[PDB]
Amino acid sequence: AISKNLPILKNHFRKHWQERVKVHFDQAGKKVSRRNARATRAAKIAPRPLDLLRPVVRAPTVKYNRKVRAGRGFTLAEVKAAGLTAAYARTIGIAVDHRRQNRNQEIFDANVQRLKEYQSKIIVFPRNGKAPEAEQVLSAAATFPIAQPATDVEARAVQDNGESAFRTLRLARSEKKFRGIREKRAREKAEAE
Amino acid sequence: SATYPMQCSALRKNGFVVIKSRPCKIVDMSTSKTGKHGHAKVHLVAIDIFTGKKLEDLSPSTHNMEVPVVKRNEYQLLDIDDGFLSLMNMDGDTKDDVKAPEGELGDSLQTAFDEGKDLMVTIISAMGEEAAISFKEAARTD
Amino acid sequence: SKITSSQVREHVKELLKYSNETKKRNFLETVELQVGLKNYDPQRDKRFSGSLKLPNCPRPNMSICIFGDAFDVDRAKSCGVDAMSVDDLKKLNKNKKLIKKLSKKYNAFIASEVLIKQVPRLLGPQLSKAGKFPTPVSHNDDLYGKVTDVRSTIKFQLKKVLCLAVAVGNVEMEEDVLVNQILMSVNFFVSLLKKNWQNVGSLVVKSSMGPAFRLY
Amino acid sequence: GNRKRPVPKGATYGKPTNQGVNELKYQRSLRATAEERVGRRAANLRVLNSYWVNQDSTYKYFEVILVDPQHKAIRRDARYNWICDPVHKHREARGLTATGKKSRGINKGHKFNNTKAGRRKTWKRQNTLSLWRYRK
Amino acid sequence: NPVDHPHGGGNHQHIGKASTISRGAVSGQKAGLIAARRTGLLR
Amino acid sequence: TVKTGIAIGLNKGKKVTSMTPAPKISYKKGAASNRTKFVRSLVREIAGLSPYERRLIDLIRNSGEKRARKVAKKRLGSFTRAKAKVEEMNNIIAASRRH
Amino acid sequence: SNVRGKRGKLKKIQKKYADQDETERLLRLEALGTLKGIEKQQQRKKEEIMKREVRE
RNA sequence: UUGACCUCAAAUCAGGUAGGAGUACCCGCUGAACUUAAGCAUAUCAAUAAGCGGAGGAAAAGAAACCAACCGGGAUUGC
RNA sequence: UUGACAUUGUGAAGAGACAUAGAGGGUGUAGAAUAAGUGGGAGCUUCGGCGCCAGUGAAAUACCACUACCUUUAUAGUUUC
RNA sequence: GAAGACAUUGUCAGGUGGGGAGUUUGGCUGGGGCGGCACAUCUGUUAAACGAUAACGCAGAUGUCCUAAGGGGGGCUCAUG
Ligand SMILES: [Mg+2]
Ligand SMILES: [Mg+2]
Repeated sequence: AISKNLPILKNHFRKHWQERVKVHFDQAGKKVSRRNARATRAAKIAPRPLDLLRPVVRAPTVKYNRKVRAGRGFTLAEVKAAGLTAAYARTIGIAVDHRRQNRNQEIFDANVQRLKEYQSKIIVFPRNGKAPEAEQVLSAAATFPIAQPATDVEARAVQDNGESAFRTLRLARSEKKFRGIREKRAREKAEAE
Repeated sequence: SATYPMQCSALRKNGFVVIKSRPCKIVDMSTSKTGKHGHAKVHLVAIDIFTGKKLEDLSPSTHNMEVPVVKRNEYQLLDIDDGFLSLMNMDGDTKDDVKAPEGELGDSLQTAFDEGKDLMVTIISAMGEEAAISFKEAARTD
Repeated sequence: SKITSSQVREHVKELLKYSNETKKRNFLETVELQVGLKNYDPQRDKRFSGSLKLPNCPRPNMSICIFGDAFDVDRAKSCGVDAMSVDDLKKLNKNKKLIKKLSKKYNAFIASEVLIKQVPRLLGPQLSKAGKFPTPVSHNDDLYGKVTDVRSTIKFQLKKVLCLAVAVGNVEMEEDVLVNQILMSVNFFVSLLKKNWQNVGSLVVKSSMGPAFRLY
Repeated sequence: GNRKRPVPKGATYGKPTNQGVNELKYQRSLRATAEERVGRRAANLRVLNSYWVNQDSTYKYFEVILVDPQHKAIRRDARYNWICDPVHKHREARGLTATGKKSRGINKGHKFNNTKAGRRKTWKRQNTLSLWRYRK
Repeated sequence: NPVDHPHGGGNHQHIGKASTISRGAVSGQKAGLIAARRTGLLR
Repeated sequence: TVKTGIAIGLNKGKKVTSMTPAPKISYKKGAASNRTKFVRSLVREIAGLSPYERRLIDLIRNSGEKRARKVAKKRLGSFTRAKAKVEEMNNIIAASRRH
Repeated sequence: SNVRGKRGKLKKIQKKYADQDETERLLRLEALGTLKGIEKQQQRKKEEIMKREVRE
């Protein structure tokens, strides 16, 4: 069992694991059928660009809030500011998310601008007549790329005023740590007659 | 501790054991082989010191049985009132917590105290309960 | 402790206010603690008995007799305490009326280690019936020191009645001393008592010729 | 009440962790077994829902709503003709009614990680060994 | 044989334990004198 | 409630200009309407009291709100529901005393 | 009838000894031997008094 | 007396529907032990095998009584 | 097998236990007397009387409180049998 | 007709329960069993004059005791004849 100087292994193979073994032999064939499905879908929706327009949106956690990415759909407030109803936007190819909110003006303005450029770039056909054929592109995401915002300029002047940025962090942590005991002492000082 | 373990074969006659959480004193020990190949079993017959009941247990010989600590202590009577003896220790300590005996020992002790002998009382402690077992008279130091 | 020191301080304050100023008495008034214990049986439960020595004496002048040998009587001449010898006890010759008179004469008795054996044989069991039994003293110890000790003794013994009483001290002592002595006596009582602070029926502080005051 | 384990004379023939007979509980609800018996009684109908009406010490009383998928008023009326699709045969037997999904544990959230897409489906998904062509 | 009855077995034909059986005994144990208040031949 | 600009502390986080979006109607689900208030008052008049509510009425009358809240916490699930139930029963006592 | 463990006995008499007469009652308690126990308990009370009398 | 209503029946009444098979995959119920622990009882094997009920070309799940604690994300499923 | 809760509704009596409001009560003999016990107490006094020394009695007597055990009334009482 | 809000039934809780289930039932060892402990230790010897060194080798011992029977200092000298 235990033997020479080796690391302790944890290999979870004490069930009937050979009954559930999935070997992906069909990677290449599955990729080929996936491309076939994309091509037949594009031929079925032959003018339309195979994917909806997605908003730019800020990634959730503190690990990833430095980055911006694509969302599910646009806010109703965003599409009302763009100047078209949610039902009409869904019919002309704009993803609408009824359950996200706008708390950030920069993200709101970016999504409104993105909707303005989409409405400038598309051609909407009449529902009855001529259908003036227009040589589809296949990726609204590639025609409207998601761009990371420029946060600063690359050269500035040094503005130093003596706080060292370590004392500031330490004092902020200390006042958060000793917040509630200070209002407890303040409350008992106030109710001390 | 109040009680300490022991082995059944280490036990012998006129020794104290714990049987069914009672302090007991052995009167009989008998060992018989279980099977020809097997170890012998010890059959123990003992008497409770306080109540006088007969309790028996059989066990493997290698098994460990619980054994109490029994202390016998010597005192002089002061008074017998309301069924509670009052005793007097060497160095002058006094206890009244002992209840008087209820049997023929208690009757003989009551008559002896009524007719006025100086009575020497032996009381035993085992597992937190206290009783008086015997009384004599002081032949000297009257 | 259910009883609090500030409540003890308060109750001691009106107690000494009544005893000293409003109705002064010519005899010196002893402060009494009268206790009653609850959910307890004298017949089945263990009969607790214990004693503590207070730092400042409750009764300085209470009568004490020293049964003693030659050395004990010679020391008792220096102590100034009443004594009868073994020859005197033999004189008495186990006569019930005179020994009852002695038992009602002296509240406390101090006896030597040698003679404490035959104190029951010369005197009989009526001392144990009264509850005044002689306390042992040795040649090494100081008799007057143990007289001060016995005069400062506080004893709790169960007996048969479920209510006890002791004398904490005098009215004339200082307030902090009275508070400390009553607190240590209540603590000693609950230390002797099993299942402490819940088998306490009632605690009453009183002064001699004074009304009762109830501490829980 | 409980479900007594149907073993002769209480003998389970195993380890002492499986010797329980009396205090064992059925994993489905009395409402579920009620509507399942009603569906077996009327197999030509489809069970929609059920509700409690009454109880006593011995019985619990339910009323079961059923819809006839052959009647023309349900063949038409597009609000209800989804019940005529053959994937809805014996929803109460597959646990697809309201109390069936309640007993299967089908709910969103961190409290339902074992049972969210199907307990056995998730168990197979996280007990599968996945090997690719170019081994990672 | 002891597989067949509580009284079975042994190198002599004998009962072993007492033959008076409690009323609270279970099936397979009630073999003998069930809940006997007294036994023996009275005179 | 503005952020401070630094990574730790009381109001840590980046300062961005806020928007204060329009309130969702689902945030007012538990709000009481006039029509349901009228219905609840009428059915309370019609049905009266349950036995545990009657013995709670006796507990506010006799043994006080502390014992009433203890019994209502045993009877209902939580202390919050017990406090609300004792409060509304005290309202029923006041209204019946006015009656 | 207000001491502990008496109503448990009183249930059984209502259960199984409701229809009974005193001849049968005396016969059954004599055949079960409880009457000797009652006699010896009262006898033990008698020597409890008697030993005090002999002491006096 | 007559005509309703409610509830419960009967018809070889008019028209329909269910059962059984298959069961690799799917949705549930029920449910072990061998084995491992160098013994063994919790544990493990395993929420598995066997048993039972019920579907489809997929099924199931699915448009938050969600995740989060951030400058917040946004049905389900799968990698 | 025993207990609790539910099934479980409708009525009358009789006991018991607590809460807190208050009342009265205690006779072997001896001893001036009716000694429930404890603990303090040598002075308290309202009478200048009662205790204390002293009598008897296991237990002693004024003047104080406490604790049991009894009986005893009542509550928009709480309850159990 | 009888019985009656008691039985019964449901869920918990205590007792009883080889009727039944599952499992266990040390090691060393001049075979195993009984006996013993050579199973954790200590002194002398075997032990062959560094150290190490076996046997169910020999002669014994341990599971405690002590607020001094620990620490420091001073004075004195013991068994025996
Ligand atoms: Mg069932
Ligand atoms: Mg036999």
